[PDB]
Amino acid sequence: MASMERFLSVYDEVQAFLLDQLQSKYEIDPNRARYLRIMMDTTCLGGKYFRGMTVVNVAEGFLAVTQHDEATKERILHDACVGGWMIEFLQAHYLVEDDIMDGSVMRRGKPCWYRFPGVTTQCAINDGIILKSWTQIMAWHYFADRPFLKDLLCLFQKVDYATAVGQMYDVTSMCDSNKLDPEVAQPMTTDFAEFTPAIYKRIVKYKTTFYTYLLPLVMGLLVSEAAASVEMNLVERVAHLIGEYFQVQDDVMDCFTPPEQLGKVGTDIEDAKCSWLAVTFLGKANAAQVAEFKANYGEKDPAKVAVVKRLYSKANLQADFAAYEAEVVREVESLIEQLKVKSPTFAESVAVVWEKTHKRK
Amino acid sequence: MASMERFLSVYDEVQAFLLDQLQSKYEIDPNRARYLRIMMDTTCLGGKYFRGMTVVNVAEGFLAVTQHDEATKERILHDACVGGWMIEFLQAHYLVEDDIMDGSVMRRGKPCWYRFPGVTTQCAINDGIILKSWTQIMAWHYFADRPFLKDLLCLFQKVDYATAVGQMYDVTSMCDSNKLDPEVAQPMTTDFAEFTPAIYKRIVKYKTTFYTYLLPLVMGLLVSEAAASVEMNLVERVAHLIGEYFQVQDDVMDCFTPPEQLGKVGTDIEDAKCSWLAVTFLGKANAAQVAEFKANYGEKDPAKVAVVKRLYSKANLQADFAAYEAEVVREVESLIEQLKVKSPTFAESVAVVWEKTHKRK
Ligand SMILES: NC(=S)Nc1ccccc1OC(F)(F)F
Ligand SMILES: NC(=S)Nc1ccccc1OC(F)(F)F
Ligand SMILES: NC(=S)Nc1ccccc1OC(F)(F)F
Ligand SMILES: NC(=S)Nc1ccccc1OC(F)(F)F
Ligand SMILES: NC(=S)Nc1ccccc1OC(F)(F)F
Ligand SMILES: NC(=S)Nc1ccccc1OC(F)(F)F
Ligand SMILES: NC(=S)Nc1ccccc1OC(F)(F)F
Ligand SMILES: NC(=S)Nc1ccccc1OC(F)(F)F
Ligand SMILES: [Zn+2]
Ligand SMILES: [Zn+2]
Ligand SMILES: [Zn+2]
Ligand SMILES: [Zn+2]
Repeated sequence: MASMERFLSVYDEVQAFLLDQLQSKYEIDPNRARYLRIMMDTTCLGGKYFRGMTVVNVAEGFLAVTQHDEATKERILHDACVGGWMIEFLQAHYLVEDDIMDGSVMRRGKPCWYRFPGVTTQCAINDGIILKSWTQIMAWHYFADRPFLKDLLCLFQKVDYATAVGQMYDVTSMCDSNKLDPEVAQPMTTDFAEFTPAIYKRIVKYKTTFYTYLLPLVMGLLVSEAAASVEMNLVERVAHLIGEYFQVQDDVMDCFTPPEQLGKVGTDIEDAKCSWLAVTFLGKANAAQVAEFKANYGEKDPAKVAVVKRLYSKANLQADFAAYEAEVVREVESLIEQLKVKSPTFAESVAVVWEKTHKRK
Repeated sequence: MASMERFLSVYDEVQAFLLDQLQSKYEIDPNRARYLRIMMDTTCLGGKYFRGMTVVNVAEGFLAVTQHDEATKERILHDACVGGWMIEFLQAHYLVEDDIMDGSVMRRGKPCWYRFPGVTTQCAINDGIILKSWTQIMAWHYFADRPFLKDLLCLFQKVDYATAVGQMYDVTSMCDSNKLDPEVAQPMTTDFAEFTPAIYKRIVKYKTTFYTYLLPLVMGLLVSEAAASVEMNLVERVAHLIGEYFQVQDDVMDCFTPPEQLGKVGTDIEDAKCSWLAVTFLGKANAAQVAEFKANYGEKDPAKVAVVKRLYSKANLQADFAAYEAEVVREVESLIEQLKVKSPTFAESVAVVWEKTHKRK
């Protein structure tokens, strides 16, 4: 059976399970079940399932080299699909809550869930809560007797917490750290002293890399009982390296990808985000370019936004980007080779994870 | 050592642990640590610690009848305090997110966290995420080697999910179920056909009883290794019975307790909540009183709010309340006696849980 159709079919199974349980144990009525079903589909479906399918792909790799009965192959593939959905639903939690926190308008070319007329923020906050709760319900039901339960839940819990800490890092990235104070309304930085490569790296590491790269790779190892085929420090290194690059691509697309292709009107500049473009620009600008950036960044005015985009284009950030890509392509290749000492298989899955990232469009 | 000072001291220990871990593993800087520390204190402290101290009290009860070395008594008490804080922090998650969802202004006589000038909704949503993440971090660190880990995490996970489903039940309680639809803005009910005792009971069961009563009692059993001293069906029955009464008291206080004592301006009537007062009033009203209730409920206008309060006072809901209290006092007494078959100890803890609830003021 092709991997994606297995994955998709497990979505239907897991949804049915979730909703039936709500009826049989949580007293739900049919109308609220339908609401939840619609919420699930709208928030979990329609992406490319990069994350959840990496779990399947890692598991498929091990299956090709490991002796098992047919029933055990099917069990492993089903557990990888369930695991993959846990990650998709965790992403869906974060996208719903982030869209509300950021006042986002669209995502993937449709309104953000909270903007739907019969949702509202009041419901959407809780719907996003539910989405993460469902990841646990899936795990306890499908993995109850599994040896990897404990490790998987502990891993998931750390990845979730890493992500939440990343979200803080991101939303506070245009404030001066020394002025953070619940009691005082926060001003935008005026010096941009914290727009550095190291501070950027921290935001991105936590905000995305753990759930987008570390968790899919490690969950595939866990459902395969293969965590001893890897050096885990290497897996975390490669995950953070690739996930950084992922984010750099997202930052460049926010500023330069047409909204129709983006699924989104990009507002990083108006929002004063600590983006790769801003940090790279500040790393090479002269005094007068810096001052022009400071007078124009983090403002809603479209003319000031256009001034910042013009400054980036004049600064030929394309060449800094090509140079960053080359260094990544090189470091990722190094790490793949180190991964081959213990598992050619696993290294190949990481290679596929890299090709897909590098060519994403 | 007195129970409350142990409990409070464990708060300091757990905070220190959390923040130190953020520094040592999650790359946090001192300013954001201070923000998190302030958030923790502001959102977790200053209530009466009813929930978390019930865990301690249940454990103390068992300690008085069970042979242990001194070190084991201390371990059990420390685990009960850690468990109790898990519940307090889970409550803190829900109060932060509920205050944002409901547009609340005050809680406990201070501004809701999201209203603090240097918080904002953007941060507060994520801060509430973090508060629930911390409950898991505590559990995995403090309970890693404990026999009750699995059971405790699974219990906590179900209680959290029950609560989230309760939140939905609550925020959708003034809508007609058949019209729920993400695509369509939701109108207030005009028939009030779903303001029944059974529908009320469902809201309250899920929204509060699981985390406020079931989880403290059962967590005290788990940290004590005493879950075989009880019939669990009885514990869940008593928990839901007492938790209902709790909520009825909260509903009456929202309408009739002075804001200075309430910590809050009560808005259940303007919000068209399915409150005990509304359901009880509708259960005894004549046709013309019903029509007057319908023309006045769920409106911001203070004169219409005053019309609804006048209607409740004319209807002598005090007498329906006294009659409800008597039936509860009777049912709770029945269940306490059933609990004594297996554990006088545990029954006494439930008695204390009841006295405290009944006399809360
Ligand atoms: N025994 C059950 S099935 N109790 C229960 C019932 C309905 C929903 C959730 C539940 O969780 C809890 F047991 F942890 F309390
Ligand atoms: N405690 C955990 S979860 N450590 C961990 C971290 C990062 C990757 C893998 C890890 O262990 C696993 F193999 F059990 F998942
Ligand atoms: N206009 C610029 S400075 N664009 C740019 C910057 C960094 C990476 C790629 C870029 O080219 C792209 F926008 F066409 F993709
Ligand atoms: N929607 C996208 S671009 N998702 C994605 C994320 C990270 C790597 C690759 C990705 O594309 C892929 F799914 F097509 F592979
Ligand atoms: N080995 C570790 S300590 N990894 C890690 C690092 C910093 C924060 C969270 C972490 O969680 C994860 F291991 F699951 F990936
Ligand atoms: N699966 C769970 S958690 N069942 C459960 C439900 C309600 C109360 C107690 C329960 O068992 C416990 F004793 F392990 F916690
Ligand atoms: N005015 C009313 S009908 N009050 C009321 C209703 C139900 C329970 C108690 C009540 O007395 C209290 F408000 F003073 F507490
Ligand atoms: N703040 C209050 S009234 N908490 C509470 C909740 C449920 C039962 C009793 C309570 O009072 C107590 F803490 F004082 F006991
Ligand atoms: Zn965001
Ligand atoms: Zn972006
Ligand atoms: Zn609410
Ligand atoms: Zn209330």
